[PDB]
Amino acid sequence: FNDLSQLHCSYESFDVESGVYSVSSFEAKPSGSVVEQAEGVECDFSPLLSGTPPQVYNFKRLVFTNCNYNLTKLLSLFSVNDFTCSQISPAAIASNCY
Amino acid sequence: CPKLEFANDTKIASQLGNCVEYSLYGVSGRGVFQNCTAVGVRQQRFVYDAYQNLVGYYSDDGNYYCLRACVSVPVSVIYDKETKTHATLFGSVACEHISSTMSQYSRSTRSMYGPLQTPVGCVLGLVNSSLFVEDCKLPLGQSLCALPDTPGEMRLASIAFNHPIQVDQLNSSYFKLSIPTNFSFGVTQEYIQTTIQKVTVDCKQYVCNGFQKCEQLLREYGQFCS
Amino acid sequence: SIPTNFSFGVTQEYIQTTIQKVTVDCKQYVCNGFQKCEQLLREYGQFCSKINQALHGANLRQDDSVRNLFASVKSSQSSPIIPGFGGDFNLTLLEPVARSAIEDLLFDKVTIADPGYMQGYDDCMQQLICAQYVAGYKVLPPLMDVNMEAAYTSSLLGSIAGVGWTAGLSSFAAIPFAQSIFYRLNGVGITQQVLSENQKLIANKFNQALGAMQTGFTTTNEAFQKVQDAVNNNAQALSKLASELSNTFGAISASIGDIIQRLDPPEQDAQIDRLINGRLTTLNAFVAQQLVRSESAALSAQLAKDKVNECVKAQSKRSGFCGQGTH
Amino acid sequence: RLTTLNAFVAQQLVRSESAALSAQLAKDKVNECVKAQSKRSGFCGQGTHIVSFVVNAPNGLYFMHVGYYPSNHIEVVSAYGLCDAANPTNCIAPVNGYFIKTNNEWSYTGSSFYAPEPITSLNTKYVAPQVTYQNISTNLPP
Amino acid sequence: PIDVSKADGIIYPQGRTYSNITITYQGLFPYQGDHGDMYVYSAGHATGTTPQKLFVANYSQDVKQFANGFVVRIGAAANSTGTVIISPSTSATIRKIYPAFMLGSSVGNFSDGKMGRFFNHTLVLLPDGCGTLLRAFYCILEPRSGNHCPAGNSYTSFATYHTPATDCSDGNYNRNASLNSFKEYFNLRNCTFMYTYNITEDEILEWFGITQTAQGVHLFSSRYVDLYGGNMFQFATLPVYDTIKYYSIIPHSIRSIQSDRKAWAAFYVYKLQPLTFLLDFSVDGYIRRAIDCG
Ligand SMILES: *[C@@H]1O[C@H](CO[C@@H]2O[C@@H](C)[C@@H](O)[C@@H](O)[C@@H]2O)[C@@H](O[C@@H]2O[C@H](CO)[C@@H](O)[C@H](O)[C@H]2NC(C)=O)[C@H](O)[C@H]1NC(C)=O
Ligand SMILES: *[C@@H]1O[C@H](CO)[C@@H](O[C@@H]2O[C@H](CO)[C@@H](O)[C@H](O)[C@H]2NC(C)=O)[C@H](O)[C@H]1NC(C)=O
Ligand SMILES: *[C@@H]1O[C@H](CO)[C@@H](O[C@@H]2O[C@H](CO)[C@@H](O)[C@H](O)[C@H]2NC(C)=O)[C@H](O)[C@H]1NC(C)=O
Ligand SMILES: *[C@@H]1O[C@H](CO)[C@@H](O[C@@H]2O[C@H](CO)[C@@H](O)[C@H](O)[C@H]2NC(C)=O)[C@H](O)[C@H]1NC(C)=O
Ligand SMILES: *[C@@H]1O[C@H](CO)[C@@H](O)[C@H](O)[C@H]1NC(C)=O
Ligand SMILES: *[C@@H]1O[C@H](CO)[C@@H](O)[C@H](O)[C@H]1NC(C)=O
Ligand SMILES: *[C@@H]1O[C@H](CO)[C@@H](O)[C@H](O)[C@H]1NC(C)=O
Ligand SMILES: *[C@@H]1O[C@H](CO)[C@@H](O)[C@H](O)[C@H]1NC(C)=O
Ligand SMILES: *[C@@H]1O[C@H](CO)[C@@H](O)[C@H](O)[C@H]1NC(C)=O
Ligand SMILES: *[C@@H]1O[C@H](CO)[C@@H](O)[C@H](O)[C@H]1NC(C)=O
Ligand SMILES: *[C@@H]1O[C@H](CO)[C@@H](O)[C@H](O)[C@H]1NC(C)=O
Ligand SMILES: *[C@@H]1O[C@H](CO)[C@@H](O)[C@H](O)[C@H]1NC(C)=O
Repeated sequence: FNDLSQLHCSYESFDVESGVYSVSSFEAKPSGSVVEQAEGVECDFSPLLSGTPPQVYNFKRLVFTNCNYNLTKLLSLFSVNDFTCSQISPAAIASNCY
Repeated sequence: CPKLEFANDTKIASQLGNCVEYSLYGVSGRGVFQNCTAVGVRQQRFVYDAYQNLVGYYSDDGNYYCLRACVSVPVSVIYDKETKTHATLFGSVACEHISSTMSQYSRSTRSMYGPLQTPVGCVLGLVNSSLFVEDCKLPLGQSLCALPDTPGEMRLASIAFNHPIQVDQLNSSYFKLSIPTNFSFGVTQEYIQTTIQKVTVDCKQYVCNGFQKCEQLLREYGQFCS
Repeated sequence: SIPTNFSFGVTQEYIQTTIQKVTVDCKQYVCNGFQKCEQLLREYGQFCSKINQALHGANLRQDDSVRNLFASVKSSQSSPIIPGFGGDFNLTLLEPVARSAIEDLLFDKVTIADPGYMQGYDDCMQQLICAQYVAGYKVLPPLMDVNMEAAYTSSLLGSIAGVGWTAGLSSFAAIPFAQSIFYRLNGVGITQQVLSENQKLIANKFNQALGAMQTGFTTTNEAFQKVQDAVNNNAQALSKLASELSNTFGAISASIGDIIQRLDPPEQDAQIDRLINGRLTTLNAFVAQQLVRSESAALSAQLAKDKVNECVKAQSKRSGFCGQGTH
Repeated sequence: RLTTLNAFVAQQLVRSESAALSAQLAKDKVNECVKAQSKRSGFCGQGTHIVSFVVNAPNGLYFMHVGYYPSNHIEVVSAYGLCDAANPTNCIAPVNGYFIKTNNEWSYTGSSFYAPEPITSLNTKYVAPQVTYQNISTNLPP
Repeated sequence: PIDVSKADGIIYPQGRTYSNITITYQGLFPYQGDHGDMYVYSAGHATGTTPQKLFVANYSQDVKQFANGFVVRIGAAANSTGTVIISPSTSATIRKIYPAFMLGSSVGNFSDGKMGRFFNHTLVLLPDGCGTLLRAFYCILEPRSGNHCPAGNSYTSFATYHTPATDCSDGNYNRNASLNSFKEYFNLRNCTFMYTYNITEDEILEWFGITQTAQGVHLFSSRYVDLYGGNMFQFATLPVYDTIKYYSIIPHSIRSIQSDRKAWAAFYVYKLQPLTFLLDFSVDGYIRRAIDCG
């Protein structure tokens, strides 16, 4: 409820001792958000969607650095039977940057 | 990165000197930007200290901005028993912060200025006065003290210095001496913890409580009880 | 065997009378203000209360020790300090002109950072000591202001010339410093004839001995090294809490927000539990170290009170208790 | 449970070492300023220590020290000792006190009480003459 | 030998620079004081103004494991007077040269049984236009069956020839005639790419480093950033498909005339293995002081 409530539950008693007591500090609210660094062309997923997909022992690798990727452009056309993500959340790939 | 509508209020120069939640294209946090001189290399665009904390960022306009911290203000409380009197303190900060930008649960005061500037910071709930106390029991810090009323808010006093009885020095053959004329017998009570209470513990009884399967699972450890 | 020539030697000693008073905000340090973090922290509960109680007890013990020793060194009666104190005996290094010259020289030559007691929030706002706010703890202000500590030393400097003349603390006999030195030199086993005929050379020797250590404040002084070691000990103790926040203790990240942003709740629960366990173990180790250092500080404060009560207000005859050779 | 017991054992060892050190301190105090009157300034009694009493306490040892406490100080004129004007070689000095100028002349007083009383031979010692002493030629002390 | 205290051949942190701090970094690094794999290039035979038969070393038959990448110091002997390799009695100005690199994962014998054949896709680094261009390709190579050709008769070794009478003129560059000289011996099939890089010609010593990760083959240099200094800095991320196991150096000869035989510099090779270095990042963040742990 207030400071003194936290002070009382810090001792598990309704009677405390007179004294200066350190208590949990407070945080200043953010004033806004900034998102700004160098950007370029969107990431290209065309050769992934074109041609015969190769075998599992001959998997084709695509690297992406300094580009813009939107999962709504390619995962929407993906008839995803199974979606798993290990040591990462499935929704992290849609928003987080690397 | 994903595509995002970049509004005009996203540049660093728009929000200089303000605690903002920065997302530098994958580098997330909250902090304060500031203007500094060019330090480091331009190509890497990210600098860290010895403790892996981001220090600065080279903006796309060619300006270097130090990203330091969204620094908070500590709070302490002075409370007295048998007189329901309490006040709050913000440590080592000028009296600038008011009740607007809040976090945690809540806070409360009494009926109504309210701040007070002290060498320890900014104080809410105290009235200042030119009082001197040699036997302060609520030592606030530096040399400030709170005096509960015996019932308004506590008076703010300075912890005074008991000046010893001054005696003059004569630069001649004579001397000015100080001598007591009256005396008392004072009792001083002292305690010495000469020995703690002798206690022992039964290892298998305490840890096992007399169960057979417990005992079998305890016997692999063995000499720990010994 | 008898000596024929003599010198005044300065021996510099340091006593760590109290460590720096520090406290930590448990939920702020371990949790950094995240809601799911707070919910995963509330099951532990009284651990924050336990460490807060231990740190507050240690701080109150150090505060009581400081108050007790300052009541012990509180002289009953002192003398004013004027320019030209001690006459021919040059002691103006100890003259307060606020602090004194020797104290200001000692504070200047030791690497000391002011912990932002006026505008430390502004120090982190506009322009290593900035980390004591962002990392989620604080350093308590000392019980005395600098200004008052000083008086206390001014009173002690005014009273040393007077108390050390006759046994018994009841009276005060604040003789000028030169005759106090003459009486002490008579008392340590030197005849009054050589004191009566050779005041100038012993005055020059005392002045040279006092002036020698003014430029000696360097690595070669053992007490200066001990002061630097104590300051570095405090710096390392605070640098722990400022440093192993970045330690992960097996987690894949050192940020709670990045963990809850990147991980599924079954696995972010385990990651946050590992982070909480590591931070709490580190905090308990720091609490134990603080208790050990506080007990050592209390014992050293008792030793300092004994030394200032024996061989400061009086001339102790103990062989090298606080001064090598005849003190 | 074993980790808790090991922590308790470590705490017990620390407290036992502290108890041994405090017991040595108590033995020192009861050997110095209980069976005798210690002249150490505030070793076990604030002010001039007079006497001490030792009783038991449910965990330790309780001391009560009766000590001297001054009050109502006064400022007087004092010297270092009396010498003869005709015989500057002979000089006397106060023993456990001071030479105080008090009228109805010079007088002696104690080191802890303002007690003027006429100067005699049972409270002074002979000493070599110096320049700073206070010679006298109208009322020679005995 | 490389002096780590003199800050030679240290790989910079890849994306997180620092300033004015001493920090311990764990990564891929060389040992202090390695003699390395110093190699030298020489000009071919010439009588008057007739460019005669080549004059190369035996490095075509030498192969070493790629391991964790390696660093190469370029032009450490230039801006000085040194002897000519083909003519020991002749002393000329030492000029910097840039080397040719051959990397792969299969090792085999030629038609005459000599070591040096690399099967399947092979990474080739080759300078051209008197070293102004830095062509690179991980492509398929095919031997030729002609005279003095790898699959043909009278075969001894393979090399790349340079003729600065027409290559090193003003402008010109004889349209990438070092690529012509390489294709005079080999054929290019199913080529994956063709990366070109520009470096201005000068007489300043420089550094280069090559390594591989799961992302690909990373090429580091000081020409992009630290011209007057020298440190690794990321310029190339080759998207390789397979792990590189072995590497080798292409021999190179110069078809200079005998009356104008000019001295060429010798380069060095130092292998990289994982260590933990201690680095002093200065106010500019450049590495100038570094010490080892082993
Ligand atoms: C709070 O503390 C003191 C309180 O002293 C007051 O002095 C009068 C002005 C009056 O308001 C009484 O109620 C109090 O006794 C104040 O500090 C004073 O600051 C002014 C301005 O610098 C200075 O002239 C005075 O000398 C200060 N007072 C003393 C005793 O030194 C002030 O009201 C508050 N402190 C600050 C820092 O604002
Ligand atoms: C006592 O010693 C101090 C220290 O040597 C003297 O202070 C110096 O005075 C000179 C002359 O004014 C200055 O040039 C120095 O800078 C002073 N040194 C310091 C450390 O302050 C002082 O003058 C001496 N006093 C007497 C009476 O001899
Ligand atoms: C006490 O009387 C004596 C003799 O008349 C004088 O003091 C002497 O003065 C000389 C000069 O420096 C010293 O060398 C002697 O040691 C002094 N003797 C004593 C006993 O003090 C002077 O008249 C008086 N001295 C005082 C008042 O200090
Ligand atoms: C970089 O770090 C060095 C090392 O601390 C700083 O240089 C020191 O500055 C203090 C300040 O007076 C001097 O007392 C030391 O002698 C200096 N040491 C050295 C080795 O130069 C330097 O200021 C820092 N620079 C920046 C830009 O942060
Ligand atoms: C910020 O600093 C840079 C270089 O230090 C300077 O060029 C620029 O004018 C500064 N801007 C402001 C608003 O102070
Ligand atoms: C101190 O000395 C000065 C100068 O010798 C003198 O004027 C003054 O009277 C002396 N003070 C006393 C109390 O004797
Ligand atoms: C001594 O002081 C006490 C109280 O302080 C007082 O009652 C008593 O009369 C005093 N005695 C003398 C002799 O002044
Ligand atoms: C005492 O020793 C010092 C140096 O050791 C010397 O300068 C001085 O002359 C000596 N004095 C006597 C009286 O021998
Ligand atoms: C006698 O001595 C007392 C005590 O100092 C003093 O108050 C008084 O004035 C003196 N009398 C004379 C005549 O000097
Ligand atoms: C090539 O020459 C070097 C130079 O000494 C030598 O070490 C190496 O064995 C030679 N290799 C062959 C295959 O001749
Ligand atoms: C080159 O590509 C063609 C086109 O499919 C293929 O037939 C041939 O086998 C490839 N050769 C090699 C060596 O990869
Ligand atoms: C290198 O410079 C030449 C000269 O203009 C230019 O034609 C060519 O495109 C450049 N190549 C690269 C990769 O910058």
